[PDB]
Amino acid sequence: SFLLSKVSFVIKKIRLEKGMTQEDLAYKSNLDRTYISGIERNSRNLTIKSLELIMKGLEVSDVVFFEMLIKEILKHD
Amino acid sequence: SFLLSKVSFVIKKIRLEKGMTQEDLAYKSNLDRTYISGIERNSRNLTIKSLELIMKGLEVSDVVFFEMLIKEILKHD
Repeated sequence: SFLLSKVSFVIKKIRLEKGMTQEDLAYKSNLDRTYISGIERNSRNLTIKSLELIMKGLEVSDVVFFEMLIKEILKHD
Repeated sequence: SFLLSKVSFVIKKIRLEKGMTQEDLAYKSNLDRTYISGIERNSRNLTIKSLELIMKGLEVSDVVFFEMLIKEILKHD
């Protein structure tokens, strides 16, 4: 769905804005690198707990993450 | 965390706003009643796909759901 694609898009977009590799985000989020690469391809099985770990590894607040997601849905769906 | 608890809270609040039982939401969302009850107690392991199923069963937009979650975090965290 658009939602599942854009959860993945927003993760990747923030990661790269911050100059972080997948390897860096894995370390900071406490999730292994293959998990990160998978959820950036398809977010279907990403859990709320893992998403919170990823937001902490990205050093973005949940509010800001969710607001970027909403903007992506409004402007592109 | 506050986020995991408020995901649970917002699901449940919208459910009651729509006048639905857990069994009603289970049938509409394609997730069984023990999964619904469980995620309303603790959203840790709720997935993005299951959250989309639940939003469809609640007949609420993803944008409305995430805006209600942002409002709860801003005002109460």
